[PDB]
Amino acid sequence: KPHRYRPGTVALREIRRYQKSTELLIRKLPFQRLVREIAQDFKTDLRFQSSAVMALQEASEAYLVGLFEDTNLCAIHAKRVTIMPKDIQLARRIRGER
Amino acid sequence: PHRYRPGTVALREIRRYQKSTELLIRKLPFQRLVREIAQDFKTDLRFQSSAVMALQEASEAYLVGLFEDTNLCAIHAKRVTIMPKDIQLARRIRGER
Amino acid sequence: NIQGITKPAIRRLARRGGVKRISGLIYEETRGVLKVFLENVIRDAVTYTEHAKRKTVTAMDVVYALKRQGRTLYGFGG
Amino acid sequence: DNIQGITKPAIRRLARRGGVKRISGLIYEETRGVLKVFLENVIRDAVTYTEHAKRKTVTAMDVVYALKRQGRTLYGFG
Amino acid sequence: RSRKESYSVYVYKVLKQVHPDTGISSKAMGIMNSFVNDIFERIAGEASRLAHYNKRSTITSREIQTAVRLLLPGELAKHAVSEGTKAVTKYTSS
Amino acid sequence: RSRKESYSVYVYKVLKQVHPDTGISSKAMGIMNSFVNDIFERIAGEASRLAHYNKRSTITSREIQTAVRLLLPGELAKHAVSEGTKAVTKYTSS
Amino acid sequence: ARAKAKTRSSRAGLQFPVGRVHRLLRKGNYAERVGAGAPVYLAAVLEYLTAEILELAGNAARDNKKTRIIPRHLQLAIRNDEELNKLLGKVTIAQGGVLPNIQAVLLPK
Amino acid sequence: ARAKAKTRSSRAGLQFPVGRVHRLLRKGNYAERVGAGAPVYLAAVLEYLTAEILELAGNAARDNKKTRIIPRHLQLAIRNDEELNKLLGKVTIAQGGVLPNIQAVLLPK
DNA sequence: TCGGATGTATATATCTGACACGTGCCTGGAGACTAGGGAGTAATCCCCTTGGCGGTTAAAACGCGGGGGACAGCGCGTACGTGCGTTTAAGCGGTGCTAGAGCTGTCTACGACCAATTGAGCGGCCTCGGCACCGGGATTCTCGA
DNA sequence: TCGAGAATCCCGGTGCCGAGGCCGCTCAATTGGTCGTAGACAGCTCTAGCACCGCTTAAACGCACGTACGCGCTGTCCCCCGCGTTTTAACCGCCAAGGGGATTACTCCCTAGTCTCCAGGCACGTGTCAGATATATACATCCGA
Repeated sequence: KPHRYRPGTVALREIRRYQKSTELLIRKLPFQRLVREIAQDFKTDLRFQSSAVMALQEASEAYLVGLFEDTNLCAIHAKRVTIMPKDIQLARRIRGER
Repeated sequence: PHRYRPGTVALREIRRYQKSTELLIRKLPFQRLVREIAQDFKTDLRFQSSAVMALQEASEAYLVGLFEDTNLCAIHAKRVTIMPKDIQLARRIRGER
Repeated sequence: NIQGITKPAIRRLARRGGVKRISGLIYEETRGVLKVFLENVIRDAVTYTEHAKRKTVTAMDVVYALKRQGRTLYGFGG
Repeated sequence: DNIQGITKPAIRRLARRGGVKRISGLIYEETRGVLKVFLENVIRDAVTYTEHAKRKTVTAMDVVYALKRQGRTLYGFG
Repeated sequence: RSRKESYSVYVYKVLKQVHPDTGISSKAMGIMNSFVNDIFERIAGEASRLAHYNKRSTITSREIQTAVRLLLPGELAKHAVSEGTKAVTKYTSS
Repeated sequence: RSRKESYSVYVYKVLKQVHPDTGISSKAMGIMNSFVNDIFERIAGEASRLAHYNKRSTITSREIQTAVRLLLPGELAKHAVSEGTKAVTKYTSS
Repeated sequence: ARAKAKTRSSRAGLQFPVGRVHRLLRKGNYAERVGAGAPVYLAAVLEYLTAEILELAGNAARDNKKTRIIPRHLQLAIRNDEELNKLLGKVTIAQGGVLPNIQAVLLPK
Repeated sequence: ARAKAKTRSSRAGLQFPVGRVHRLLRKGNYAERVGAGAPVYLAAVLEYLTAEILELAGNAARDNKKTRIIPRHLQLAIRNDEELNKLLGKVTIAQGGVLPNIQAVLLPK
């Protein structure tokens, strides 16, 4: 009979793995394409330095990680362990972004 | 006896107090509290009359906003009563703790 | 003197905030939070008063102290 | 259609660093919209700085100034 | 006895153009004064930072325009830019 | 070719005093440069506003001390004030 | 012979003062030198914002059968607009109050 | 006969530069004139804060068997304190990561 | 569904004090002139950004099975809302004293500015050891009978 | 409470590229005088902040009852997690072209600083009308039979 872990074990293993490293977690080329697509709506034929895209990606990852940290607190307050769109909405409303 | 049901007078008071603009705390106790807190930083201090008014206005506005956030947390928990844990969650998300 | 902030006053503030039912342990927490906020503002106000070499605290000092913490107040000079 | 380059595994890695144990299936579409709004806000200010400087290239300093203007100071790029 | 200055005259003159039959109280006048001073400080500080960034030593209408574009949201920015451009053009024309 | 300036030498001198056998990398050195610039700008702005409030035209050590007290929390402010006072006394002794 | 004086506001077609703005810019430690069109631009922008706020406040005051304007009217005008509430989102107006708002779940069945 | 030169930092007993800080204050449009002791005071404060942060970062670096200091060590030193964490609360550090933290409700029974 | 009870909106009359407006005056803004450097434009150089091509392979996408977590429902009990009778202290008015804020006039030390002079800090080279990677074995945590 | 399996930890060796030190040199910081104003100190005038006493009444306090809301326990089902297989595109290395960022001269128009002169805006005093306040309806909303 094959070996299987119970649900939740590998999730905690990944939490421990990623809370210890410091590397980026999104793909460079798709992120660059997205930045260049967004930039077209304000000016045409723009150029980007190499370090500008790195700075943008760093800021974006930090922002999303903080947002998820607050969403988890909302979900636990509701007596749950699964996060939800309403949790994200409540966190943003209290932070004042909406 | 003409008892109103629980919750009617509370809504009436909400409607009454969201329409006026006056202060809701007593001025002499607030002044005494301000002086007592101030005496720890320096002795023999005097206050202008408008300084205490500014302090009271800021305090009331801050408390009203905090209660507004607490209500949303309590509703999110599928309740209608507010508890200290709601205030704690609101302050933690706002970043004051 | 913190006990001079009464349960009816806290109830009025909560009604203006828009709440319907209040638990019995809210009042002590509210008093503590108010005390912390007042200490934080008054410390900076007294620092401004001391720098100008005065014995009186003024509305200008209170307004500056509020502005330093992202709580700008209109209606008292500036 | 470049917002689809941000994939479900990457969103899951970000959540795992945030400390989330279970995720529902409707989170990803919401996260994409949040990111789009944030990026639009920062990039518009960066382009405004570039246009005032009369350049055709966005630099790292423009991004740093744009982030600082929004209360999001960043270290290590200039 | 030293004398103070405010924007009360100009606020009243503006109000009499949009509502010729309305008055104002002292508290409202003070609030409007605070509003004007705060917006002035915001715009001036942003223009100063721009001049420092670009290694210039003069504050000009280009700096004011960029500061307005950075600070005001949406249609307010467009209308403010139009008003400023028209005023400068009229001033130069005379 | 223009040449630029930074605080790397002074940061290195400080490091060799508290840890005589530890090095540092370039990314960390850049982070330290950003830290020093940020704190400098904060304190200078606070002192400028104080001097403007008191209707003065000079920035002095008293203004710097008050700005430090307003900006730093708790024990950090006390230690910084002591360090600054000792440095000024030693400089004025010679 | 010297020609009759003519204020800068009159030749700019404005109601806010240009000379006072110029003086405040010069004595505010913002730069080493100040150009000639900057006060005109700044005055025009300030006047436009004042006019917008005053129009909204006057409408609010007339809605509830009053002749004068009070801080309650100013607060209502500011909070009911979408861009002004974004511009002044960290500002407290004394003697202003709050907007009427009750959540849907609290109303009686 | 001009006497031998002597730096102001040497007279103050400091490692950070005083003349450069004086020039930066003069050319930053902060005030009309600058006193003589202000650069000395400011340099002393900056040196103190740098020394504190570096001591903590070096302890963090030695804790994990390294000789050099890296952004991860800087982040750990800043976040594990209480006052530096409050002073640098709205700041993002590149290549720093986060503090290990798991909620107790999520742990297995 | 309806009558009884209670709270709230509306109209009329009467007072009162704050707003809107003249009036005198004084200082700050405008008109006219001069001088010097900040910035606008043209020309040149070389760096760094963009585009293409191929190979390897790690990550992404898809399908299946099952277990546990979300959610609706029911029941019990106690905590908070509402109303009434007694007590306490805030608000208002008026007297009275002096501490300290605000302004003015003298005078002197300190910061700005300019001209010689020299050493500290930056850019450009080299070079060796701290760390990154690989492979092998040891120990630990999880899961089912 | 124990065995089997998968994952993580420890350790010895190799190799390379980035931190760390040295050299020339040029520009910014130091030293020595001179000058004019900003700020420090004393003296005086008068605002306003503090302290007290009597009284009227509106708010606070305390108690009793009951109802509705919070919270625990059960059961169902469906959705999200873990794992194996196939597919796709990200990543690295290397070539090639040229757009544009950056620096150097040259010249001129715009802004700072002075001086004279006058009108805009501030302090102050005065009268009346908008709004506050009391009383009497009239009407809308809740609650139990």
